[PDB]
Amino acid sequence: QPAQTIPWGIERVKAPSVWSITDGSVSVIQVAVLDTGVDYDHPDLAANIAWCVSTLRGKVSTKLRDCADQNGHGTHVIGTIAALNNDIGVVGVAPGVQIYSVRVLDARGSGSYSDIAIGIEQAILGPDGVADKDGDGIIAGDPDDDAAEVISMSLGGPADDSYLYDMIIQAYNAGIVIVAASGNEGAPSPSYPAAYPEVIAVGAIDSNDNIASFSNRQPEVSAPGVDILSTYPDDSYETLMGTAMATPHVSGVVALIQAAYYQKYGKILPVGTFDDISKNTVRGILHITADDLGPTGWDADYGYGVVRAALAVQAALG
Ligand SMILES: [Ca+2]
Ligand SMILES: [Ca+2]
Ligand SMILES: [Ca+2]
Ligand SMILES: [Ca+2]
Ligand SMILES: [Ca+2]
Ligand SMILES: [Ca+2]
Ligand SMILES: [Ca+2]
Repeated sequence: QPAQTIPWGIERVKAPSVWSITDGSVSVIQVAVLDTGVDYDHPDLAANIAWCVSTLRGKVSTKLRDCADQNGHGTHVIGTIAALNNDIGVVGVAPGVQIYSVRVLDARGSGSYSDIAIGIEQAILGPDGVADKDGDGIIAGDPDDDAAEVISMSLGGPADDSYLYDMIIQAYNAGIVIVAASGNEGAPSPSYPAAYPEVIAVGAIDSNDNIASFSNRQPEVSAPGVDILSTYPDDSYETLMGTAMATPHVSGVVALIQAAYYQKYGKILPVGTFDDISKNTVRGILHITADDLGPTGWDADYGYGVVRAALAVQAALG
């Protein structure tokens, strides 16, 4: 295996200086990544893989072969969130965060809407299949449950499916932060599910801090999405580009906020809303600590700006 390198995007979102506070290894926190599957035994991933599930064709299955990445995309996205900080490969934004790999996309990267809807439900129910096992009314941020705190969706399309949208509303109202790619058509507004008001739409910058021209406009925040090196099957590494690559940077920063807030207070922040500019919710903190590029304030290119984990966490803890 090759010696560890830090991909430029990990440095760009200011993640490494947070790790001494937390690398996301606060046991209550998990990130669900709804994608093509994962290379579950990849040496730079395996120890962070808490659950590997499939919802393809209606069936929930944890058979390894059912849950394994047959495309490469999911393994790449997951390594950007949580590739381990060790002597090999790469390193994620939250290199100690627990991952749920929820395969909702086939070998080609296509998914049906009820498969993705079911994926969202699985992220809430978690490996034990029960939402609120101890009946205390708390799901996200409850160490007695195994619900994810972040659902990351590096996928999207022009289609708005109400069944999937209902699942999103359920997760959001459970206190789960939802993050998704704005899309790759240079379009005037984000694909769904990014375009849902409950969801953080993520646009893609390059290494010069320019918005990538394929990045769909009107995102909520933006993140590294060009020349992104991460993990790839089989026990390998590969470089990809797209708002799918920017998304996991934002999910990692969210995992760091919630892990650091929990470590200090014994609880997590509310998700918040698009318009939030206070330090009282996850999204408010993302918006006000982002590097504001382009026109001052929120803009159609960068949204609120480039996410910055070191400032986000400082805002969350102060
Ligand atoms: Ca949890
Ligand atoms: Ca492997
Ligand atoms: Ca590594
Ligand atoms: Ca559960
Ligand atoms: Ca509970
Ligand atoms: Ca509890
Ligand atoms: Ca701006």
